[PDB]
Amino acid sequence: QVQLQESGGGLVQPGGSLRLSCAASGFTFSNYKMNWVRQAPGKGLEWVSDISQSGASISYTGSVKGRFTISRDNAKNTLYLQMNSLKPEDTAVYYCARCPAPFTRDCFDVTSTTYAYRGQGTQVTVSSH
Amino acid sequence: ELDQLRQEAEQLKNQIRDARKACADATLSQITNNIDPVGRIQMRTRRTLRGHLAKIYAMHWGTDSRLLVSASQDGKLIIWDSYTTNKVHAIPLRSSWVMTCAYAPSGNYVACGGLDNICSIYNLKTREGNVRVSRELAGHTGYLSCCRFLDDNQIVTSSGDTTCALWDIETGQQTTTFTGHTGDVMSLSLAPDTRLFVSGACDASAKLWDVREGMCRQTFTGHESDINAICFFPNGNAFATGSDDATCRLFDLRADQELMTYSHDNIICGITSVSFSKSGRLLLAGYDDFNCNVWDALKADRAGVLAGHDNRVSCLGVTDDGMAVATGSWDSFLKIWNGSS
Amino acid sequence: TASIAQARKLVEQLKMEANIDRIKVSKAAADLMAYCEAHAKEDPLLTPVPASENPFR
Amino acid sequence: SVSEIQLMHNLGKHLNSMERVEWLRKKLQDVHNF
Amino acid sequence: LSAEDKAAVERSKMIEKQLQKDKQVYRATHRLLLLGADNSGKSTIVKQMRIYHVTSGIFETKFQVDKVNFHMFDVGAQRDERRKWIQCFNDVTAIIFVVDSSDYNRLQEALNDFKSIWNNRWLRTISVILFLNKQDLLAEKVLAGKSKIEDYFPEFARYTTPEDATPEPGEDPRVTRAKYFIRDEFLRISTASGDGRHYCYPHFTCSVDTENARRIFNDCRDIIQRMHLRQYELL
Amino acid sequence: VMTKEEQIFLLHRAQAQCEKGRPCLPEWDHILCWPLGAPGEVVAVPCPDYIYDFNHKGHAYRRCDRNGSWELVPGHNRTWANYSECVKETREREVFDRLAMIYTVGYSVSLASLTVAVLILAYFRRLHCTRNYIHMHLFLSFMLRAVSIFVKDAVLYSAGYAGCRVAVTFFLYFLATNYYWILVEGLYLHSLIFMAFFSEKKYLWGFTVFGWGLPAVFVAVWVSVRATLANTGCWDLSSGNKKWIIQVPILASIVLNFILFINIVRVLATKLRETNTRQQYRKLLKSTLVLMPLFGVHYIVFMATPYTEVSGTLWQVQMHYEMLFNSFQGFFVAIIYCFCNGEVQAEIKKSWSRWTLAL
Ligand SMILES: CC(C)CCC[C@@H](C)[C@H]1CC[C@H]2[C@@H]3CC=C4C[C@@H](O)CC[C@]4(C)[C@H]3CC[C@]12C
Ligand SMILES: CC(C)CCC[C@@H](C)[C@H]1CC[C@H]2[C@@H]3CC=C4C[C@@H](O)CC[C@]4(C)[C@H]3CC[C@]12C
Ligand SMILES: CC(C)CCC[C@@H](C)[C@H]1CC[C@H]2[C@@H]3CC=C4C[C@@H](O)CC[C@]4(C)[C@H]3CC[C@]12C
Ligand SMILES: CC(C)CCC[C@@H](C)[C@H]1CC[C@H]2[C@@H]3CC=C4C[C@@H](O)CC[C@]4(C)[C@H]3CC[C@]12C
Ligand SMILES: CCCCCCCCCCCCCCCC(=O)O
Ligand SMILES: CCCCCCCCCCCCCCCC(=O)O
Ligand SMILES: CCCCCCCCCCCCCCCC(=O)O
Repeated sequence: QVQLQESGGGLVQPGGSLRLSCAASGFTFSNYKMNWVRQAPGKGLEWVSDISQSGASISYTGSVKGRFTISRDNAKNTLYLQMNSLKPEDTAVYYCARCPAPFTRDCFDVTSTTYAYRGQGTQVTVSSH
Repeated sequence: ELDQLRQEAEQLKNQIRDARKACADATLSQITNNIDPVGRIQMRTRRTLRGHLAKIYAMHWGTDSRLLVSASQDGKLIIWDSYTTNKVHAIPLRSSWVMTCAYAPSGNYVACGGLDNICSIYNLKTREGNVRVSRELAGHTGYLSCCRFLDDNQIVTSSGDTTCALWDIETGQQTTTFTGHTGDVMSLSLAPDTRLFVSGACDASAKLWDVREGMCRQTFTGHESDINAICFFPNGNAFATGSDDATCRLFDLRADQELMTYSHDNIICGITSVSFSKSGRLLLAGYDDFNCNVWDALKADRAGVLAGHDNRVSCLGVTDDGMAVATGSWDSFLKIWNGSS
Repeated sequence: TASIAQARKLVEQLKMEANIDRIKVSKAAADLMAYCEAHAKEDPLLTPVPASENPFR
Repeated sequence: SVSEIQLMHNLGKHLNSMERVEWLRKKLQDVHNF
Repeated sequence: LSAEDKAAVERSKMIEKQLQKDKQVYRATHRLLLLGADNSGKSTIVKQMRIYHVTSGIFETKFQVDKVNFHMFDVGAQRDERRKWIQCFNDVTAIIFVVDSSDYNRLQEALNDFKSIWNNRWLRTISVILFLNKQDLLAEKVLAGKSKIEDYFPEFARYTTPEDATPEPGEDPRVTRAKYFIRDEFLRISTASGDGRHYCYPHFTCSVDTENARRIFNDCRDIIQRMHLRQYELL
Repeated sequence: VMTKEEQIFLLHRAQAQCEKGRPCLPEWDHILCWPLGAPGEVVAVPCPDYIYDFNHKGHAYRRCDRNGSWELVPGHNRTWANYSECVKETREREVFDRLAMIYTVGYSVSLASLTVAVLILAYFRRLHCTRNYIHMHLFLSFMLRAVSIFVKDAVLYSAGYAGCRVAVTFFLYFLATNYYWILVEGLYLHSLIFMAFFSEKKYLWGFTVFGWGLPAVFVAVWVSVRATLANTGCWDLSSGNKKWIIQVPILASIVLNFILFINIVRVLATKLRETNTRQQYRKLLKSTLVLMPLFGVHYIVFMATPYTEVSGTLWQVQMHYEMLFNSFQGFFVAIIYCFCNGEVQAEIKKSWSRWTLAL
């Protein structure tokens, strides 16, 4: 069964750093495109970043351009999102989603209300105490 | 609260996994090494049905293995004579975006549906031979993906709303509602006895449903992507499914796990339709590479390839007697295949 | 939200699928093999039928 | 103009003319003596 | 030929005549697909083209332009997942994509949706008509100055108005700059791939201008002409 | 020039004019009523003046010797006369043979390529379409034109017999049909591009009727004119201005096709500007060069060229250019629209792969 288990989260001071991780299983991680999605409190799912099969082509949203770094390890079948210089507005549950079909370039409904091939996500709260 | 529920669900899933692994004493591929191979299978096109204007989306065979219905997105539902190629009826559809059709086992009624979310049933034995909408079934909140007649008064239907319903033509209201899927239900296959049936959805999972009870019995999650096609083994104890992962998987109800996986490195395109022969030895599966392949159900080896289509084979159906196989494609032409000595 | 209801429903479904009399794959495969061997002669596709009986000439 | 309908006409005239000259040579060779 | 076979052949010929009539009627007509988020004025343009003419699953609206019949379909009741039923429209004449240009916070969602629709396996040969709807609200928001695109799009600080810009006479430089920036942001996604087999036709729309029908007619004409030309290998 | 037949009817008329120291009785040397005879007559009669040849200037010197008796210096001869003052073509034959060879080779190559392309397009069913239908029509018209030119060259070279006129009228009709199909190609292209589109692609029957009938229409008109007015010998000789009956329609078709080609080039340039450069210029040049043989633009060079004399630079260069380009047009069009077409190549590849896999 396809399952995604995100990792990393908790309280983090604004402007610091935080590294998320997701464990892939039940499929050939190298043959599917990986995209990051988050759901801010009171808002809907929003696309964050994506990484190709081999990682050659990578793109980020304008809100996180130059702030987050996405990378994948085909050997370990793990997705990483190095997040640095966090802001209070970044508080959101980050979910890891996979492309529905392999060997394709379009992620149609990765940012859907009831996507099937996505993990439970981890709580990420950027608050200064 | 939710944490404890998720922990219990994971524990039950691990228990089911251990139970399935304990019974996995031997694989079908291991014992099937002593069976004679089928060898290369050659089939030729005996009939070429043309007349459709849009991409053919679905078709179904009749109980007599003579008449067959083909549904296209052009707004027409035509019936073809497989022997003489002569058309019997050309039913004009109200919704042009039709996605599936069904032929009644008695040959008296025909159903169809698509993005309109309505299952339109047409009578073929009207008093004056004028085909007309006998009953319109409404209530589904998703595109009608598949439907199959259980009798002249009952029909099961699948919709993109992750829910299936048992309809009654006489009253036109749902009798039983089957829920449990998380993705869009693509298609289903009824058992020979019409008592149980299996269906696939866009969640890499397939479930077994009870028509009389309406409760789910077993769930199979052997695929990696959306399950598009599904066919029941002639005996009603196993079934195969086609998914976008370019791999077919045979599942058994008694073992509750996958038996064989059919895939080739050179094949990286999704699967569109699958069907089992009269004996079940030949597993015919359509692919998006403009051709179809015949897989050995026991050896998992490519026995043949039914090529000759200009576009993806969207549907595939075998006659009740196995005299020939029908394969429709988006090129608006339907090819009938049959081998010879 | 119906999240708790959905979680409780899934738990109930898992128990129904766990308490079932499963059969070893060795027997399930043997049954399918025997079925394929029994109806092999009745399959026109697996064994081509002469042109005299084949309706698709 | 049509180059092929013209080439045909031009050849017609060359050929006829030649017959007009070859015939002229014959009456010359005839009138040489007679 | 027996009598039953002769009657069957006659019925088949009648059905063939009916199918030929239907083929003429079908090839004489065109189909269209209307897409866009809920925040876009899809229903507005639908009503506009309906009143002028020049559960449910799918809605249909028929309008005529220069004696040419056009069929535009709008999804009214369907699930959020669109990867499956979108394949049904892989042979439409064009895809009308309406976007709310004044919704900066959701403009990225529209961009992602356009990128997904463009890079689809089956929509590789289907053109997309981009309608930058709700231009009045965008102009008002730009003139207000409360919200700036720099936050949602940092690269906008370095963007300059194109040289070939044809702004409305009474248009402020900031409004035209922002609208052309959005147009170029959409084009870079549309022009990132395709190999020239399918093109995009961006237009500025307000959901009330009556020229929307004429714009769609011109887009369909251009698409059909380019398709006819590609058959001769001239493009 | 006079026809040989007219020059002998003239001589028959001349012969009939006089049908019925010593003054001699002329001599009548099978040419000329020269009734001159006298004791010592030096007879310097001028040149015939009724024969097309034997230049009129000067004089046929002959002699009634002394006594008015035909002089005869050569032994055992009948008479003597200096009938040489009047009497006093290979390049034309050579250039005609060269034109024949070159255009025959061209038409043969074109016929071969066109029959190959026709067989290819008729075998593959997927390519069956209005465009391919008109392509096959054009190929068949070219092949029939070539075969008719061959038959004409065989019947005429190497008096009003039936075979002569039949071959001439068949060649004319096939040339007219070829030109009209070349025009119908451009007409269909313009229709699909502009004014039509959003309409049909089926005026197909009308296009076929216009391409086959009207050629036959004015060909039969010209045949009736020739048979009723002159009907002299073979129809390969021009007799008056009636030749323009078949040439004026062809010139009108050529100019209309050139205008349509200009319009298509303008539309292509505008569209390339729309979708967007050196690459754009290169693609436009490629498209123009590929479309040139379809519309027959090479005919626009010598369209209005009049009937120039054979011994002229303009005539020779026109004949060479035409007999080359008109001949190789069939081969060029066949190549372009059956081997360079992506659909035909894909179909051939599919067929070959399936045959190899089946074998
Ligand atoms: C090379 C091809 C593709 C394009 C040009 C057409 C070819 C076939 C042309 C170009 C020059 C031509 C030659 C030019 C002159 C002569 C002399 C003449 O007494 C016989 C024909 C002959 C020998 C021609 C044969 C055809 C020819 C070789
Ligand atoms: C060329 C066509 C398509 C358009 C112009 C009209 C055509 C039919 C006209 C234009 C000039 C005409 C010719 C002019 C003069 C003569 C000489 C006369 O003794 C017989 C008729 C004939 C031979 C005419 C036939 C008809 C004609 C060819
Ligand atoms: C008569 C022979 C020898 C020469 C003719 C050359 C032809 C091909 C030339 C003459 C005029 C030219 C056109 C002049 C202007 C334009 C507009 C431009 O936006 C696209 C190219 C286009 C449409 C040209 C295409 C090529 C053209 C049609
Ligand atoms: C483009 C369309 C509309 C009109 C075409 C006009 C055609 C008919 C014109 C253009 C050139 C013309 C020729 C030019 C010169 C001569 C030489 C003269 O001794 C006889 C007439 C003749 C042979 C002309 C016949 C008519 C002609 C062929
Ligand atoms: C309808 C298809 C028939 C094809 C007709 C072309 C067959 C070749 C005929 C050429 C005849 C040329 C005669 C030259 C002189 C001779 O050798 O007698
Ligand atoms: C309907 C199809 C028939 C095809 C007719 C073409 C057959 C070739 C006929 C050519 C005759 C040419 C005669 C040249 C002079 C001669 O050799 O006698
Ligand atoms: C085929 C197009 C390019 C070549 C141009 C065609 C004509 C070139 C030479 C024609 C011959 C002119 C006659 C003068 C003497 C000679 O050169 O033979």
